[PDB]
Amino acid sequence: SLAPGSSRVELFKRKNSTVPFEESNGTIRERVVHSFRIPTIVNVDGVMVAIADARYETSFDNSFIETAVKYSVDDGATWNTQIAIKNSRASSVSRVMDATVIVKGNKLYILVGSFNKTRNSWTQHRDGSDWEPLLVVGEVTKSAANGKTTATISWGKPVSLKPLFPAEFDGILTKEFIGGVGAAIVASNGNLVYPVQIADMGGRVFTKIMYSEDDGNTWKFAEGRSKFGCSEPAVLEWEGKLIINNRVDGNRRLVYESSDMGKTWVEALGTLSHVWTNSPTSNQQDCQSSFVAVTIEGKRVMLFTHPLNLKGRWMRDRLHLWMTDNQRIFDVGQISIGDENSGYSSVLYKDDKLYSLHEINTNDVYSLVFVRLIGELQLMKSVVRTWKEEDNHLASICTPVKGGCGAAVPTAGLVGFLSHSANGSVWEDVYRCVDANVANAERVPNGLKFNGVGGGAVWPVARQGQTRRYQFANYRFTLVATVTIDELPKGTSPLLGAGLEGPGDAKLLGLSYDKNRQWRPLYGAAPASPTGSWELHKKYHVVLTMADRQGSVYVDGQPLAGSGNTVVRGATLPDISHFYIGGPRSKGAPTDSRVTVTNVVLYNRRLNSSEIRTLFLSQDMIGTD
Ligand SMILES: *[C@]1(C(=O)O)O[C@@H]([C@H](O)[C@H](O)CO)[C@H](NC(C)=O)[C@@H](O)[C@H]1F
Repeated sequence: SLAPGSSRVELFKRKNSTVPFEESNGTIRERVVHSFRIPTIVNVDGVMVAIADARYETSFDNSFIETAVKYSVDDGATWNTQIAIKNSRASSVSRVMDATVIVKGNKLYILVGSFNKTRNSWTQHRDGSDWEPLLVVGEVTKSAANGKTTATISWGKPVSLKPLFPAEFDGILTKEFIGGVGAAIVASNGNLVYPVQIADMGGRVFTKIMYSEDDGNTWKFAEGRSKFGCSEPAVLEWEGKLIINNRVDGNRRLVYESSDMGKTWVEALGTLSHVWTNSPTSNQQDCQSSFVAVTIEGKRVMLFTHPLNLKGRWMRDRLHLWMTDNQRIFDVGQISIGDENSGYSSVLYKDDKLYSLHEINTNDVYSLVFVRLIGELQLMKSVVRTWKEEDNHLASICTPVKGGCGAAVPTAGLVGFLSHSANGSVWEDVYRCVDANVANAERVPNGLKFNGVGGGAVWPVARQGQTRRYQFANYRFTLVATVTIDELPKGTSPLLGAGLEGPGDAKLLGLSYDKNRQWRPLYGAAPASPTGSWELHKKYHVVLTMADRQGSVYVDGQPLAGSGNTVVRGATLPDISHFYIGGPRSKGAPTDSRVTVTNVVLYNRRLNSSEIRTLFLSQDMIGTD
């Protein structure tokens, strides 16, 4: 739960917080609001701006709603309250909802869906006639009298973008669109970039980019899109690419990349796609997430929020915050309290302080809490320092060909590292994200010596459970280790590799050794024929690479026979259960591989010839012992 040091308040209080509702005649009355939903909090020029649905009468989507704002110039000491956007007043369920926000300069751009009288769900409408996509510009103005700083925000007249909306995309006939919800972006080229969600006539849902090159005068829909079934997209920019992180009801969350401003989308199979999901079993309603790029401790990272939803459906208990540098993925922790139902969420890093505005739900009455994430930021900084330190350390090792070293120890795409630190049953990731689980082992410099049944370590992949941070390995990986065989096996015994989920004891790619002192590389389901020669007690360098559905095993820098073969046949992504180190098993054959393994490194890409050599030549230099 919310860390020690951290605190929150109910900033938008259900059945309590009033908003200045304007009547038809133009008189203002403070009007109490049943539920506050769909939060975004942003910084505009030193001013915090918090945007929400004011669901006046009920929490239900197709009800009477207007866009509320609270803003502060003293970082949440005090707030002023507004309705930024009024609904049409056509009926008892007229609504403006699902605010998607862009900050450029002292301006906010708010995109909402406006509906007049439908009582059913937007994806289910018969046509788009009840609907309008509305753009509203706010301008923030500051000024100080008598020391004290004040601000005002003036909201312009909404503009419908309906006329900009094509009737068709690649033959698909369009119905409606809304923003993806939450904080969107100004790209590095100044483009206003909205991720949008689109419903076709059929009610299918897919996502796209809608962008403006001209501070919002005109708008273009880029050519690429998601698979059907993606909603409420969140976008950030990272190393010259848009990254679009999608809601997927009833399956795992799809993440795409585009480096041509949305024209071409490529699924992020090698980093973030299918890592996050809706529930432990992946078959539940999903939920909106915030997805924001920030710079912490001099390092650019992405921040991502989503409930675990252990309760299922819409309950959305146990809101977590993850932080990723697109290689490692760290769970900062649960930011909601206890088993409370949370929901939609927003996150903001401002003046070196970290905040969330998110939903809490009891009996489907919703407030929005404003959270000072004090302990979380402290942990985040520690983790970032660890990442920069070990990367700087590794990259600063002089490798054998001394200004006149070999190529640097590869660090780009280094996800994880198991070295000196270990206790009883845990082998610690140096990068502090995913540890290995250990049995029948004894500590040695930079690793472990296994003896007894199931002696070995399990570095979980699918076995991470819900959030699958090593999902990338199903698409590509390099696994590296330094090994000694300590005792001859009776026949054939395992050493290193990737196991597959499911019946049998199938492996994607692996290495075993046998009684005749030969190696037995395993390329998918192919027979694990012997090759080469080793001797007991001698240190070998082992590298496994898999990319483009092909695998290669290297010993002391050199590929073993069969290397380059196809390890996965078919278009279906492998499902790797774990990496095994030694012969771990909690069942089956009582494997007892007598090996010692140290310095196990995992990369989210197939390393090149020179990188492999460099690792082999630097074996002795990279340990944390
Ligand atoms: C979120 C929510 O799930 O709690 O759902 C949205 C949609 O119902 C959902 O994505 C189905 O298409 C709501 N909006 C609308 C316009 O229906 C969000 O406001 C929110 F309700």
